[PDB]
Amino acid sequence: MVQQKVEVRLKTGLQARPAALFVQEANRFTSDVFLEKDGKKVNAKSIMGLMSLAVSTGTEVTLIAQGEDEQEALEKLAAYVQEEV
Amino acid sequence: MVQQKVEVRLKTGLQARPAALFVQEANRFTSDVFLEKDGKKVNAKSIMGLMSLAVSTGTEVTLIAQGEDEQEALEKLAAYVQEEV
Repeated sequence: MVQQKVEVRLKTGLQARPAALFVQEANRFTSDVFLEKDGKKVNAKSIMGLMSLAVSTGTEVTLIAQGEDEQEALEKLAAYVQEEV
Repeated sequence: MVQQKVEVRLKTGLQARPAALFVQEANRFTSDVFLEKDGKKVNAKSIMGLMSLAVSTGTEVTLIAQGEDEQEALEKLAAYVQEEV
């Protein structure tokens, strides 16, 4: 019989489900999505593109949308990425 | 054409793959696994048990193993949960 306390350190990030919705909102777009962070860059709104890299608490991402349908960018992606209540 | 910077806030935690390995290591056990955190408690090493709740950076978990095969608890789970290099 034994018992000792420990700490957590496992990986941390956005599962594969959230990333699926990320593109869904853009699905109603018509411009172009581009996420730039830590000098790194991904194809755009690709699912595997994000799931490939990783982020942390406090981090940030540069969302760029050029066009008219860019609405979903500021409208949805902004409110969504902000988990507004 | 538009373009504005933003910040990340999406959810954060251990995907469903890591949790699958958590039990794998215990699969070679024979005692009992119990994780207690934030007064909360899960069946034990259940996959859906953890995926159900959530954790954060700096957080901790109380791993309890009572028995002889408790080796995997201190041996593997400790080194694993510590992501030792």
